[PDB]
Amino acid sequence: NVIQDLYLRELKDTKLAPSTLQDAEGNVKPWNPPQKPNLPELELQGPEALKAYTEQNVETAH
Amino acid sequence: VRYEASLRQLEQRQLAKSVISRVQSELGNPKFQEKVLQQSISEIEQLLSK
Amino acid sequence: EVSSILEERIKGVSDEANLNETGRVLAVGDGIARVFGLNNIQAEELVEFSSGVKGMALNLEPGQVGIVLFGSDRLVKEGELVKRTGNIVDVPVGPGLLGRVVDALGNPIDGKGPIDAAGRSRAQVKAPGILPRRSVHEPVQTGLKAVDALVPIGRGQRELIIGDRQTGKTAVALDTILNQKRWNNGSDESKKLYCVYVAVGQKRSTVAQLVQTLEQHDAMKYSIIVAATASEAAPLQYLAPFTAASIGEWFRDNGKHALIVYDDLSKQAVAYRQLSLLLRRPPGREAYPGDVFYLHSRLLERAAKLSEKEGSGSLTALPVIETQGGDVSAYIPTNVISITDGQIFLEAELFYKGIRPAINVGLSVSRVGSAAQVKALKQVAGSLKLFLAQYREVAAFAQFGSDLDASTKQTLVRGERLTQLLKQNQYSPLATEEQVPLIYAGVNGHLDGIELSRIGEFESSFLSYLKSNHNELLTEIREKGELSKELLASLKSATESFVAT
Amino acid sequence: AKSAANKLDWAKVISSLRITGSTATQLSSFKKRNDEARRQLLELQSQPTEVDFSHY
Amino acid sequence: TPITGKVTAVIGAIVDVHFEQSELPAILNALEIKTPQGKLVLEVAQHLGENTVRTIAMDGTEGLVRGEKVLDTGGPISVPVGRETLGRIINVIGEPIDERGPIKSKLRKPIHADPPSFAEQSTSAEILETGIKVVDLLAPYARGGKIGLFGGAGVGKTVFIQELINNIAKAHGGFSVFTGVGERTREGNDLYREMKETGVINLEGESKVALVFGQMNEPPGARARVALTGLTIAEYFRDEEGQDVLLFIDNIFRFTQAGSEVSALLGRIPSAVGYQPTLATDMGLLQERITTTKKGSVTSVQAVYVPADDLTDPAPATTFAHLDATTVLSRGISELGIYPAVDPLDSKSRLLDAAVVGQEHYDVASKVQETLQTYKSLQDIIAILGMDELSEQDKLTVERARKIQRFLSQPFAVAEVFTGIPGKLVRLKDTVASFKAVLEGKYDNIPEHAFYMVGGIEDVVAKAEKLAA
Repeated sequence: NVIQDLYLRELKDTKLAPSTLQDAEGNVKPWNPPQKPNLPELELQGPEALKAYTEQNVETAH
Repeated sequence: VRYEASLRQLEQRQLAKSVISRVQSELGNPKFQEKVLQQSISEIEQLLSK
Repeated sequence: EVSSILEERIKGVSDEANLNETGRVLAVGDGIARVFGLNNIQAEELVEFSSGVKGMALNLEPGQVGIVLFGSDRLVKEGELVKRTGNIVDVPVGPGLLGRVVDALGNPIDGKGPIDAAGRSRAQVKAPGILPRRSVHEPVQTGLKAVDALVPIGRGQRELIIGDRQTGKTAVALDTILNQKRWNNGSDESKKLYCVYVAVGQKRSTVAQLVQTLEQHDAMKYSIIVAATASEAAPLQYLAPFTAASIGEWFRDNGKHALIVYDDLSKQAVAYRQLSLLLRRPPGREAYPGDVFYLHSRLLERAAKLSEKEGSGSLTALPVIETQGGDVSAYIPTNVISITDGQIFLEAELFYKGIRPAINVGLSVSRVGSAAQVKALKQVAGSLKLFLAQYREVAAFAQFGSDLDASTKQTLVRGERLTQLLKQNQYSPLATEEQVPLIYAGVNGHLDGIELSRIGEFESSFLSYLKSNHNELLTEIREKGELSKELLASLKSATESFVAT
Repeated sequence: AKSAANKLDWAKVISSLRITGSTATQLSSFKKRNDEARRQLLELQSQPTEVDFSHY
Repeated sequence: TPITGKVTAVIGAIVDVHFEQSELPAILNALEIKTPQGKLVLEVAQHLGENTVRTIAMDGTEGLVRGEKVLDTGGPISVPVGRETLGRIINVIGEPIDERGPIKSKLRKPIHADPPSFAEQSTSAEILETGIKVVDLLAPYARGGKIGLFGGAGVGKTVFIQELINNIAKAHGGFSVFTGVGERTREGNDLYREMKETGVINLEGESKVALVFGQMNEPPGARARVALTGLTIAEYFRDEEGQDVLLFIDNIFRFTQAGSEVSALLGRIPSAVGYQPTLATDMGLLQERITTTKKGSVTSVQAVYVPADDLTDPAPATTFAHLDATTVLSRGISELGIYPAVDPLDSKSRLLDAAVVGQEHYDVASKVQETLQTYKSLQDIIAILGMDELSEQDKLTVERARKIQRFLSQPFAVAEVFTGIPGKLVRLKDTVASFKAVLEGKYDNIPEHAFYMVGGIEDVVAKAEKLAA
């Protein structure tokens, strides 16, 4: 009765629809896709080090 | 998702204040008179059914 | 949207009431209303005050029936009409309470949607009789080796966790809940304990941390959390254990085994005190109303190992009482001590001493004894009790620091190592199948030799070693649950082998 | 796999003990242990490489 | 609402009004009796029926004439909130008692406000380091937490809070609320002056702090709702501004105490020790209106005047329940001359864990606790017979512990006047290191006096040299 009237009038006559994405963007974390951080490189290329290590390292006792 | 859920709650409390506005409208009208008559006759039917 | 359906439901509640009982509020204040009228009124009835406040009714007087509000009186006002619900207080009880935090009236306060309820029940339900009870014979392993060894937990037993304020007080209990993950995850329904943690008087933040901890260990998938935060009404707090009990009874009734932790009853007593003194009931002993013993006893006696004709049901209870200043002669602690079947005294000094979990083994008893202790674990820990008792006596003499004889120092040396053996890391219970070896080693004195400092290292390593080699043996300890001659020999050899690491 | 590599690694640590010198052997072992332990923790860390476009 | 009444009774500051019309204000509505002392604000607390409410009076009631006209202001007292509060000292009513005239009001909010829900809770995990060694070592604080202090009030208790304000609140920045329930007026004036001096209040500019002050001269009833008022100011920051705040409460014993005074007059059967039966509820409600919601995180500091320094007293006991960390400060440790006087075996935090502050910190703390507990254990034996009659092994422990005890004193810059020693703040990273070394006895070879009243390990080393000369 009064319930119905209140229900009918309020519900019918008051309609909402969700807010714009732009406003939403403000309230959320936006995200710009992560890049590739690093491209690895050759592992100590050149026998300069290698020759040094082969000759230098021995450390054997008598 | 978090803002979406928040927005549903926000919509509900916004629409709640519209209920308050509507409440003031109903109690202003001679619906204030006419629905009292409806309630009155409803009590007649109900209490007579007792 | 969701709003349109909700409004439709709201429109869908109409239909006049005939209000067969009315009464007018008059004296209202302190949250305790008193209404004049209500000629028909059941005792303990729930009455809806016209203001959307519901209050149970605890005093019926030939003037004014005293209806204790479950809400705040800032929504109540003088001369309101009250309409009797016509139902004595009741809660939804069901399987859906698993994985849900619920407030006293069964509203999900974690808001994981409406509770899937298979029934409703009533707050007061009489305790299981002598006839429908069968003797306890089902272990419950808390994964705290000291607890399992010294004060074994079974099903249908009530054992009181008592000790100084929040000395990780909640955490001692929480460990038990956590170790029940091992069986619970398991599909053995005859070893399924559904766990109900009841939190009375704690702040929302404390509760929230706890439920989070439970979610972290992913144990909330078998937990029911009944909560009554400190904000919530003193009547609701008073009603809170009793409605937890009924929730437990649904499990118990189904025959499914369960365990209910009632943490802390000490705040129930404060609540009942407030309630009684504003029901103007004559002040009881130590200001706690004199019928608190009855209140607590009826609550506690509803956990039991029901008979085999009653499908071997068993709600198990663990009450938790905070002792204010460790006063064990205080009326509320004294009352509870009598009711329960065990004491699990926690001592602050030993906590500070770094014995965590902290248990004063002299003030800890299990009057329901080793009928619920694992048979294997009984064999290994057989003289553990004697050793510890000897250690206590020896330690007292040792304080005087008189030149101790070798016999006293055999005890002293053994005892020191045992104490270090007992210690365990909080929030990390250990599997019983792998606690039996550790106790074997200690009791068979292999650790007595091993230096005190590296006992902790040894323990870790020993487990790794048994995992490496004697994992066949570990499987057997789990599987056969009694150490046979072969197991005893295997275990003896393993320990001996690991003496020198 | 990673365990094969590491079994040879630890076997050689106790072998390098056997013969004289081992002054820089353990440093080789250390580099290998470090990064081998990093990739296993990485591989266990591995989240789904895409959002839930089904569920979420 | 304009509801005339007459004053039926004036039993203490618990006036009873008898409304003559059948429109009756609800409980927690507010009434103004206008007098040549201006308005007196009273708050409905019981309805005693027959159109006779009984109201707590939040202002002094001397001079009232029975039957005096009352008018009902209606609803809970509405304070004024905003950022305009920052740079004001406000009375219980909300009057600007720092006399910067009318506060520019935005929203005026009811004093009583229901505590946020279980769902709204958000659990903390932040480390907040104060640079106070004893705090850092024993029980680290956290942002959003509820911090707790116990002992004699303003016997060093007030000073401790002042040190906390000095350290935490400049680093924190943003909104901060100081609410002082029943504090010594002169001490409050000192705080006001000091705050203005340290620019936190800059009255020429803007102030990022707001102040609520309730003097201990204020009537008991007034003191009861000083707290609720402050919490509202905090809520505006917590919720509406949504920026992390700070909150100081000193003493929350005064909140309980005030309630106990009014309780008797109100007509309640006294509970044990004499405390109000609504002690549990009132404390509970208050302490759940101070919390870290998902809306905002409010670090709160609560100061408990323990009466007679008996923790077993029910009001301090129920306070201990609602705190997230406590650092009970003991008169005995004060007698030992250690300022800060925090008892080291009676401190706890849920933030002291081997996950939260890592195993190394936890290990360091474990050893400190064990050492000190041993030292406490041997106190009997020490008194009855000499320390030389203790075991040699124990004598090392005792010597170490005596050093640890002395080491724990950290001069405070706020107490610089009193100590006469320039204060020092030591890093959390530094603290763990300093204690670690001492525990390994590295620097144990230099006098106890060297460790006495000085800062970090490096300072101790230097102070040994100072003594050596």
